[PDB]
Amino acid sequence: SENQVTKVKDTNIFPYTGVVAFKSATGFVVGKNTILTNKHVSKNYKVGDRITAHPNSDKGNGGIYSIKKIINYPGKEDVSVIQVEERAIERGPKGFNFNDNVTPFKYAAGAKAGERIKVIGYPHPYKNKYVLYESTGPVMSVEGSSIVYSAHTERGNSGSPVLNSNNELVGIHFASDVKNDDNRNAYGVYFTPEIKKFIAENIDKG
Ligand code: NA
Repeated sequence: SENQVTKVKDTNIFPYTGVVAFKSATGFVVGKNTILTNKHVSKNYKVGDRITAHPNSDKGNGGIYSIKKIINYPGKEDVSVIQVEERAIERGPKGFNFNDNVTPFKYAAGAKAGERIKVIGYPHPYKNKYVLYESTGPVMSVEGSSIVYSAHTERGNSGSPVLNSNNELVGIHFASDVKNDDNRNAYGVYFTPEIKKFIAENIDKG
């Protein structure tokens, strides 16, 4: 089957440099000192909790950062903006500045049923290891703030970016059908104008 799930060997190149890890799920960078995740992920975390930038399976990462603010979208969609303190609590390879160690994504022009997407995140938490995966499959439908795709995802993928074939952002993963078969739908939030505005409003001003 051409819908594949594979481990990402090196996480220090684009697009993996846009992805972050919480203790047990995923997020991704949207702007200066600012990450996007799901509300069902951010509910587990508080001010002072830590996130790790694109950790690899061999103790390497882009630094460890402290949460400074959590802003939950007041609408129904499963979207949460998290701001971090700019200076790392564990230096990244490109220095202490969060923004020097990570890369935000460009929004795609849109998405259509049938196109290939890629969900990038940490599907399963491990004792003292982070294992980044990429999972591919087709878009099934796009309607309003919903994007549905048939790519394998697990619990830890909550908050993962959903990218098109050219690494442009089409959605944020939040849920999946629990069925055992391969013809299983996964669900993301599609970036409608009011969700894009909410995110833009809540990027750290500096
Ligand atoms: Na979590």
